[PDB]
Amino acid sequence: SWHDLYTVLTAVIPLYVAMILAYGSVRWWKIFSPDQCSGINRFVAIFAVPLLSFHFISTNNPYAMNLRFIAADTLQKIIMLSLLVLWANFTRSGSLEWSITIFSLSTLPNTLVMGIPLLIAMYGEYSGSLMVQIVVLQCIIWYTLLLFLFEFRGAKMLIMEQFPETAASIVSFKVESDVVSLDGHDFLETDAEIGDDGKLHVTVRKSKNMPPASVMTRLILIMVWRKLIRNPNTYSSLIGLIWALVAFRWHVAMPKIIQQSISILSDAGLGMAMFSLGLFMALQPKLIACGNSVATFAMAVRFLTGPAVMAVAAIAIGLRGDLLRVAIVQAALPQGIVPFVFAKEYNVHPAILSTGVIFGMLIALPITLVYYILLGL
Amino acid sequence: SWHDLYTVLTAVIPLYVAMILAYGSVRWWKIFSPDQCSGINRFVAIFAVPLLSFHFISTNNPYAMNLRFIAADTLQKIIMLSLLVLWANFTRSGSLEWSITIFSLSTLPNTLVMGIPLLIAMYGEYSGSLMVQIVVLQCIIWYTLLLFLFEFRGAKMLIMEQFPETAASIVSFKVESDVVSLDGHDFLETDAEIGDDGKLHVTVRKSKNMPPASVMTRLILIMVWRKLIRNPNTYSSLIGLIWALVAFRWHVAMPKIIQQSISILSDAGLGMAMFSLGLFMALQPKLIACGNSVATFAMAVRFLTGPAVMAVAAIAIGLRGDLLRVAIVQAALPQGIVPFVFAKEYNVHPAILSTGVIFGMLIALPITLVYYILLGL
Ligand SMILES: O=C(O)c1ccccc1C(=O)Nc1cccc2ccccc12
Ligand SMILES: O=C(O)c1ccccc1C(=O)Nc1cccc2ccccc12
Repeated sequence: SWHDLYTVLTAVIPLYVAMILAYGSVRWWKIFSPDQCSGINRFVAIFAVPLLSFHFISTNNPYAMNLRFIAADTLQKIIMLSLLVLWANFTRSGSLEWSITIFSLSTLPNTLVMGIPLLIAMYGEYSGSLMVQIVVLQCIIWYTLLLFLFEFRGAKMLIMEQFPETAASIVSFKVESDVVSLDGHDFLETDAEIGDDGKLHVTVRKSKNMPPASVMTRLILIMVWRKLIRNPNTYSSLIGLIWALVAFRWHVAMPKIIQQSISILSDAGLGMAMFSLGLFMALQPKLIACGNSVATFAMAVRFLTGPAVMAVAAIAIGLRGDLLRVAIVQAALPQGIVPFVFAKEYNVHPAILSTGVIFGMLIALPITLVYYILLGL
Repeated sequence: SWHDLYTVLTAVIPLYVAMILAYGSVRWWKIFSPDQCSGINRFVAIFAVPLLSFHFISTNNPYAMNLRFIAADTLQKIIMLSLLVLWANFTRSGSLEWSITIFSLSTLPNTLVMGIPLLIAMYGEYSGSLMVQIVVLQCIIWYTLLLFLFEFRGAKMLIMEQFPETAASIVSFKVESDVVSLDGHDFLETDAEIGDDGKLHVTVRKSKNMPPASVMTRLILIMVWRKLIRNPNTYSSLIGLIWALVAFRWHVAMPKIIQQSISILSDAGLGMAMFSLGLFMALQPKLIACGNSVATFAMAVRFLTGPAVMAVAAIAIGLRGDLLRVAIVQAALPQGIVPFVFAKEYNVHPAILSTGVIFGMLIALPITLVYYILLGL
């Protein structure tokens, strides 16, 4: 039908209009400097997106979630992680960094900003509720798992670099409150002291055998905790979830004054997010960075494997009707911004993630419309 | 009543919440740098406020304006300008810069951003329509008159500095397209050539007798035109007015796609404007700049003379009922941002205007509520 296509275009075009206004402001008319661009982008990340997340999560009933949809979204990632573990351990070509990159490319799309409007336009509001559930699960669990993997990689690198042979003896790790992460952008001294028992205790402070799993688990937990409490999305998600539980349990309503105080800043969310994406597009040198073959492989993964694995998982679970179409089209979305931020922070194939986010945002309208049409027959 | 006070507080508090969030981000938690602050502020000025103006103006019917309200708002400024001309010409203590500053302090409040919500909360939506009419008149006429006065001052200064004695002979001025203003921040050479007729022609190019009024008028018109076409508010106001005329004449409706493309960026307007005001508050060194006595005089002017002159003009015109209260409370609003921008640009008592905007924004809630209560009896 043509009315459906017009409705999808009406929903989706203004986001691209904002994106291209930002792109032209930086590129054609030169209205903003790189520092002003960074200021706008930091405002977006700190305030606008987290408040949008609080607005969406705090309004969705957590007692009425769909269990089969959650199970399918979980089984996709379980399948991918099982395949990646098999490949990484039983194939000499395997590696942890490529496993993380493939998992992010194939499992974690942009769901909050453009997913909800696009899916509401395509299928209705209940699709918006399903996308909100997906957002909650990504924010609480899978982003946390990404933090765990990145911190484990950093800790392994530090331990190998510092204690090539003594890594088996160490039993205790002490991290001073100054340290906040193990990205490798800080000068991390590592003192070693011999205890009365004859073992070695380690203190990591800001300036091939591994230790037993217990001390590694303790260290990873400490560092994940330290990064988790400095994350605006953590507070937004947790406070929104707790408020939703209390409100839908006791039917409590927020006072109008607090609600308006939140809304006045939440209303800028979608527009400022699209503007920030346009700024990111304008700041980079080339629209394609990784290259022709690598970009082709990344796009193929994102737009075929994710949908295919989702199809297999959804058929195995027993999804049918329009839930299956929603799941597939959601899996065919462009790649999310949070994994791209993590790739920047830890420098793990950031160019592929950049190509994903930007180029897939550009080409998702035709690809997603093709999925819509083929599934709609 | 207490319900009315609660409603006004509900309408007004979230603006202050956004302002204080920006203030704390810059001052207490140090989230933004001065350059990032400038980027956010420039985004606000270029995009958010102009699109908010287009949204408000393009939706207000220009065939149903109130003529007595317009006449009262015009007569206030006519009275003030007559008094200032008398004082400036017939008193040795008079001056043009002080006349401009007093006119701005006593006539031109912040009407677009906080005036419309506050007045709608106090009196209803029709008050919002009246405030929209006031916004239109300020944007088209009085801001243009301020530009004329500032450019006349700049031209007089340039002519006196360059041609102390020959200013009477010159008959023709040529300004090269490179020049855009006469603020004094540019190195403006002034070539003089003798014509065959024996008169002197002048070319002002980027690097006590006045000339006849005709050449001065021509020069002022050229420069006012050059600054008028580089002003986002000019385009927003003119296009909104033309669209409103056409739409309310032929009942044409904008297509949903264009309307949403505008709205996605207009929705950030009020919140980003309050955030920018908070940033301006945080960036300055002292909340009071001009001093105790000068600040007292400026506040007294803003919050007593404007209301008093408006009362006299509204009684003379014949305003009664609630229109009179609306006019007085509108006159008691804090000082507008555009005259403050002009004072920055031309360096004409900018500190007094800064105190006006910021401190009056802080203290307008009690003062304006006092006006509300006293008029409400
Ligand atoms: O990665 C995502 O897109 C995502 C998915 C589900 C829930 C939240 C997010 C999320 O934080 N987005 C963003 C974070 C920071 C900056 C962003 C700028 C633009 C768009 C999304 C952003
Ligand atoms: O001066 C005013 O407040 C005004 C009055 C009527 C119509 C428009 C305006 C106006 O452009 N405001 C502003 C311009 C530029 C930046 C601003 C930032 C914050 C608030 C208002 C702003």
